[PDB]
Amino acid sequence: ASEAKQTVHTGNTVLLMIKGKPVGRAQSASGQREYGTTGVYEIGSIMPQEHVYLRYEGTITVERLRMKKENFADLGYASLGEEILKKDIIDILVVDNLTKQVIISYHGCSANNYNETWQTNEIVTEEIEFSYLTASDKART
Amino acid sequence: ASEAKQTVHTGNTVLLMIKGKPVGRAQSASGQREYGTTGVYEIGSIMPQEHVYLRYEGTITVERLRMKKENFADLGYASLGEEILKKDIIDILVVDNLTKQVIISYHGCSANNYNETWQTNEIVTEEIEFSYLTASDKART
Amino acid sequence: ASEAKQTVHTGNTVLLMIKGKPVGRAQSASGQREYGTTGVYEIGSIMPQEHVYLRYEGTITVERLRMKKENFADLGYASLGEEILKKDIIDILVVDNLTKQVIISYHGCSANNYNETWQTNEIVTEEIEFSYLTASDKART
Amino acid sequence: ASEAKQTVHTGNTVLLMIKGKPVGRAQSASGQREYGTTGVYEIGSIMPQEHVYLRYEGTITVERLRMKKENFADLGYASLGEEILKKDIIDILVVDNLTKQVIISYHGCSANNYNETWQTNEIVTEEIEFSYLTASDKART
Amino acid sequence: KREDVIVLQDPYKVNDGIEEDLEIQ
Amino acid sequence: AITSVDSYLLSEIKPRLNTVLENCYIIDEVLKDFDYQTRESFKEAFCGKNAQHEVTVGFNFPKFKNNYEAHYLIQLGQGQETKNSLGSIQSSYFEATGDTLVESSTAIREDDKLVFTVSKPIGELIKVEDIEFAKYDNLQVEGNKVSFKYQTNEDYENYNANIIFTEKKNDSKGLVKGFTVEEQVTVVGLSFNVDVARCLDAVLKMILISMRDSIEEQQTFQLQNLSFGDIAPIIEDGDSMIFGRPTIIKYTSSLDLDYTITQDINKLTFKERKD
Amino acid sequence: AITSVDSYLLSEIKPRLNTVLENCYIIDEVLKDFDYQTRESFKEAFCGKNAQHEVTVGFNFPKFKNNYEAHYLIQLGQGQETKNSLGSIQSSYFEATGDTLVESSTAIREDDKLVFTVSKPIGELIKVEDIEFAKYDNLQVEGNKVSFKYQTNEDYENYNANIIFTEKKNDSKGLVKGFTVEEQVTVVGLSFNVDVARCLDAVLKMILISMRDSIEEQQTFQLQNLSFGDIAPIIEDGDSMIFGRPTIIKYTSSLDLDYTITQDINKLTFKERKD
Amino acid sequence: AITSVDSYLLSEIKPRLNTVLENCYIIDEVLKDFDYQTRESFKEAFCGKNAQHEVTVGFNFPKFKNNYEAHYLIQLGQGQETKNSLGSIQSSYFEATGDTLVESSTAIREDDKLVFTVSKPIGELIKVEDIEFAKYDNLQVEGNKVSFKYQTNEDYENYNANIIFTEKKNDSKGLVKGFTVEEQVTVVGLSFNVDVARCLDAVLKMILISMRDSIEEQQTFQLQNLSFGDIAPIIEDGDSMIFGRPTIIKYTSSLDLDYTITQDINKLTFKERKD
Repeated sequence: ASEAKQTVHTGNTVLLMIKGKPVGRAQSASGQREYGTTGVYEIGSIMPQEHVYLRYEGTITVERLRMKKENFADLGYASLGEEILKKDIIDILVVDNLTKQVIISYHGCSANNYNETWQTNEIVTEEIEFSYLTASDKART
Repeated sequence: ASEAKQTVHTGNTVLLMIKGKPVGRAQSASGQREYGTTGVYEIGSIMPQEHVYLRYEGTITVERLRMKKENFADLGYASLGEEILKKDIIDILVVDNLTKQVIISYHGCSANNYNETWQTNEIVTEEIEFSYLTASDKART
Repeated sequence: ASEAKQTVHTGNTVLLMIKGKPVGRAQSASGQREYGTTGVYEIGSIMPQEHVYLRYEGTITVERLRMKKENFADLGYASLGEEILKKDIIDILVVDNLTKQVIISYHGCSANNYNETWQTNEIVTEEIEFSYLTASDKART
Repeated sequence: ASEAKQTVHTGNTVLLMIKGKPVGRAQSASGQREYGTTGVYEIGSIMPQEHVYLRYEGTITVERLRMKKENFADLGYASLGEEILKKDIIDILVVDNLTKQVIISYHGCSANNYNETWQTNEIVTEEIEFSYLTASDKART
Repeated sequence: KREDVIVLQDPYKVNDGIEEDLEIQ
Repeated sequence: AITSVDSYLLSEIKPRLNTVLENCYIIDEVLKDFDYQTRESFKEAFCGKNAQHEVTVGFNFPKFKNNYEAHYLIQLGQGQETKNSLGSIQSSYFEATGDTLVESSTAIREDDKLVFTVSKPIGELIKVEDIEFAKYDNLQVEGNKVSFKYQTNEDYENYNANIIFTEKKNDSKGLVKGFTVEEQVTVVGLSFNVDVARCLDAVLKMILISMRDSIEEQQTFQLQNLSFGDIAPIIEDGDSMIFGRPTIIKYTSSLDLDYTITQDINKLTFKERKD
Repeated sequence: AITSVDSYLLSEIKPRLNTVLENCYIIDEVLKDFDYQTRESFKEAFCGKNAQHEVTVGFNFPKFKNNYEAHYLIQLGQGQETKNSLGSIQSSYFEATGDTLVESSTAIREDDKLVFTVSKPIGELIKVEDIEFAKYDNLQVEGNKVSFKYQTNEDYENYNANIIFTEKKNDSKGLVKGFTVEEQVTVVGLSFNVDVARCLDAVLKMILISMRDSIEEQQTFQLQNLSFGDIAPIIEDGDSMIFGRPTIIKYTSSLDLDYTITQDINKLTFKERKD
Repeated sequence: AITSVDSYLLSEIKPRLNTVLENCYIIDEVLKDFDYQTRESFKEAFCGKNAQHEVTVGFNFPKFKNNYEAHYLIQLGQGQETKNSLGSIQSSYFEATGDTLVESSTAIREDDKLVFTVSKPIGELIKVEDIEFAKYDNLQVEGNKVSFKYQTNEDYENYNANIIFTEKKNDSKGLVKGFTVEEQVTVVGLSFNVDVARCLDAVLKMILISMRDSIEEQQTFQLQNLSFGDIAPIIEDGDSMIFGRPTIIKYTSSLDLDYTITQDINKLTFKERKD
């Protein structure tokens, strides 16, 4: 039996896709958003009379195991030097394994920092952190 | 036997409710309040002569497992871009499972930051932190 | 046998009392005091010629399990909004279970911050931090 | 057999003494000293030509289990308020259990901060941190 | 098995009025 | 108030289990996942008011025989202490209070008030269903009845309500001494047919869920943690084996005692130093 | 909806296993690593629609004999509770909903609309394959059929599609109470020839992978964790031993119950204080 | 002062247990949770001054027979060292002091003072109940009596009070050497009827709570940690089994010794260098 009213997402029901290509052996991803809320304090009140949105900052991180082929450097998505200046924006999509419907998409993603670890006793891993213009959860049912 | 004089609250005796809707698969929530107490020091005393309240800052966090439906983004409570500017305030209520009486309510809640984690070996989780104008524990017996 | 010359205090020989009322299901409490000692350095010496007391800062924290009744909010000791401004000072007493003699008392306690945690797998807990004017260990034998 | 040429100090061969009184149920103590060494850098050298001593700062901490009698507050060594201003300096001695010879003595000790912890499942502990004028290791054989 | 851990008294037997070792003629 | 978890399980299980097996609709919801064959065979056997076969429940090491066709078996299990409190104090009360009860009542027409009557003295009220008595209502308690004023409430002379209240015994104020106990209890279903055991275990899981809403569970027995063992042959020395899947239930509760205080201060006299 | 993992394994395995053994191309891909001798001997035995020998599957402690030449054996294993939720609440629903289904349908020509018909009432729609209905299409559901408007979609009178939908039962809104259970289940292949066992285990691993795409697995049974034991002689008291490599499967699932609400507020009256 | 925990348990249990079983009101509070049948049957047996049956307590491996109808059994258990101190020093004393006592006394009318008399030399006073002697009272101790001045206390010639004091032996000042020991002790109730055992265990838990207020417990035996095992058949080779639930009690205490000092400095002479 399978009652959809209580289902949740997991690692086996999600795909990470770039330019249609599913990135392989991807391990984890985290998303952050900051609206920069600030309160307004009058003289005759310790309490904040109201809150206001001021600034939108958002970053997304991706952890991956470096495949011998189609690594982020080979794919051209990342960069290692002045080649970065010629790299255009990208959109990173999280799409449902079952229906292939979209769960959340990040628009105008741009790379922030690049990390790779070479270790003796463990598989090679690399991490990338992007900064995006806007997020979207459209194209739903 | 059940002597009410010693009972305490637990995860099985509490409900988290928004706009009447009970949020599903909610895991944890924390509440913080800062009165900004400061002392007054005279010249002829190392001791603080008195303390005074100056500033009220309060935040509440919520941890949840992303259901495939009725997630904070789908519910319209959260936001992912400029849609936030059209989102009005909300009130988050913690209500007793037994009696449906209120334990504590936060008024004029506003969103501060949004966090979601996609991981391979664990269920998806998301965290939201709100900033509220005032708290209340009224409507008791 | 029981030789009092070597006895020590423990959780089973102490009571935490406010306004005569013993607070129930209290778990822990910590007390801090800072005299702000500073040295005096002359030109012809690297060593500090003397130390002097300058400023007295002290805080006490209390951890508790939120009983369904007589919680810090219901007791009126804490506050959740502008109600705080009408709350007067209190004295928090640590008294011996055996003799009901006093061990240490804090005078002119005032609330600094308020923390409460709602969790799924554990009993609800709340923490309060107070700032006090003076401490006393009088009324002994 | 017991060859003294290799012996070391341990918790069973040391006593902590104040004003001749051995403090009871003392657990640990740490001592710190800072000479504030700084280098001198010329224009024509990346290397530091020489180092110089500038400032002597030293602190000692003591951890203890609060006995029902002769606690640091009852002994008059510590203080809880303006009583501190009338407390004179003290000398804290670490003396050998075997010979009663001195190992290290701190002169002109003055109190910096006072910490006490009341906990439910563990014995009560208190911590004191002193600031001293000078240290000495005289009176040896 | 012998009764040592729990012990109950001897049963109440209904007695007969006949005298034992009775002589007759 | 030392809590006998084993007795509580039996008290809750026996009535609720009979009710669940009484109707068929609930059983279908419970056994929705199982295949048709096992589901209906179990229903043919135990389900319905007209069921010839019946389930039983009892404690371990009985000197008689249990219905090994289908039976619930309980054994006390381990216990542990987890959390304490300063002075072992839990709570302070001004009134000697017993259990917490839920009762149903209908409003009665007095002159100035509408009043509900309850089987026992009210002591501490907790809630009347979906009424937020305002100050002008002047809600108050008296003996075994609770009263609120009549005006601007006149449509409610026939109001039918549920009441949550506590049993009052004495005015002797006292303290509570005790601590929290983490206790484990074992439960297992028994049968000579494995399919029955699996159905039986699944039925148990549901009523455990329903017990999470009970008054006793919400107030006294909190923080369920369930653990299931592997299906095993409980017995092999017989014409056929006995199969059962043990389950372990964990609870958090307080072992409390009442300490009464007689040192009530009423008088307070100030006298100045002769000097 | 208590989940019987053991039944789910059998339901998925029996059809899929037969299909895999039916064709030879898939088996070659599965057994690509194995040597030629073992690979073809297994294929000669079980592979193909014309296979005289056949594989069987069943639960433990049966009173009959199993085909010990090649057999899959299952036993329930342990179970544990891992994660809870506040008030044990999982979800809230406005409609009584059953299983989630996938159905295939062809568009039908109505006057204003093109409609698909499904075997049961639609309830909640989830997706129609590769259609993003715009607002001007005015997608809506009616009974057991789903409809979208005709204009600027006229080429699709014969559209052939798959539909994902839920079984609707009642309009009775209710809540869900339950928690997550971490369950382990054991599976083992049996044979009197070790080579067959190794091939048999490898076949199993593949269908476990394929089950990761199943609707039930994606929605209900998540977070696979597989663990393999060492090849051991299961039996020694016979003319020849029985060899089998046990495997352990772990799952995460919810033990849920439906609580129905009848307190539907419809009226709302405001009255001012008499004062 | 090496502490024999086993002896302390017996000393506390034997009197207190008899008192608890003596009255019925306390037992009802203890057995509030249990069902009516078990509660009254136990009360019919052991409760009341007129109880024909009686409970017993003893140590393990006795050469005689114990009352296996109902009995408390104790065995010493493990012990461990947990915390030390510098030089193994615990405390320093100016007077050789024994146990700490609580005694009741009535004030006596002297000329300048009111004095209480106690069975032994006072040594160190700790507290007189609810008296905060001011400096003008000039509280002082003399031999086996404690004295405070009469003026502005004249209403208290008949004052009846409790006194907490220490046993003085010698003026020989000395140090304490020792460390803390974490000790575990086992306790179990025995019966051939399981219901009695459960009632017996619950009675034990209460008196353990009451022992938390005892002078010896507060001063010497601290930090209770209780742990309960599962009900098990202690014996099977007999006409009927013996059932008992073991419990484990943990304590923290000091293993102390007295070291006496004779190097009392009284004279102090200063002499300058001849140069």
